[PDB]
Amino acid sequence: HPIEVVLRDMNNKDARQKIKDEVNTQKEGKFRLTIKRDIRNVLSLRVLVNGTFLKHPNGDKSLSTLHRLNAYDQNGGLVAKLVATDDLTVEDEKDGHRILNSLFERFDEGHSKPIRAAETAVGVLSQFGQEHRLSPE
Repeated sequence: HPIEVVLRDMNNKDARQKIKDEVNTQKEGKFRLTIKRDIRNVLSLRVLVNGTFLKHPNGDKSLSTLHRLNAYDQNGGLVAKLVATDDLTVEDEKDGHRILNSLFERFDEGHSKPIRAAETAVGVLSQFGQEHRLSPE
């Protein structure tokens, strides 16, 4: 029944990267966040996403399956990863918004550092009400 598309910001190798050294974790419903403990001098953030999206007849897109969200610091270091344990529906939207909030607040509580995202990620961040945090310039 659904028209699905697979949208990627990353190749398979980058998408399967694991975080180095000690980490913190957070669960919000289906979402599971893993974040580097030592995150001092993370000066900017870049968010990439691979996922399967449900195409809506009018053209809109909704994330049905998060494959992987990666967040990189200015040096290309993987400082955060977000995955999910099951397919996503509209009921997971509050869980998604909340855990992405947690991701960005850890790196930018002062709301000053530049945060950018690739094409797929942008749409996902928009869906979970986080696009306002971006500095695409």
